[PDB]
Amino acid sequence: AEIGGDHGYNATNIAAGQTSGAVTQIGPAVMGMVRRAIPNLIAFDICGVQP
Amino acid sequence: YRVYIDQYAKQDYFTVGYKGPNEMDAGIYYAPYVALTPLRGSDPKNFQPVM
Repeated sequence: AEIGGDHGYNATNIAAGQTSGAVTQIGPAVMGMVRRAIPNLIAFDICGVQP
Repeated sequence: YRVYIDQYAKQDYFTVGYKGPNEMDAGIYYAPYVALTPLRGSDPKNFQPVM
């Protein structure tokens, strides 16, 4: 008869693990990490180098 | 391009998207958690099955 319940679909409750049911969630798992991509260079064969 | 057909398109369009080699680099994520669980039972008053 115990209702597992649902979070409020509020970011705060989801992050904290607040559900409205019997059990309170530890934490919102881990799906991955997203990082900005590193751009490429135009190299330097378009002008002289002469180190 | 991998051209697909949205056969239930409402009027007319085309939508270009991206999908990299990675699963994090998607645009929109669809994360299955519980998948097509079958639940069966019977009603004792009539023994007929419910699925």
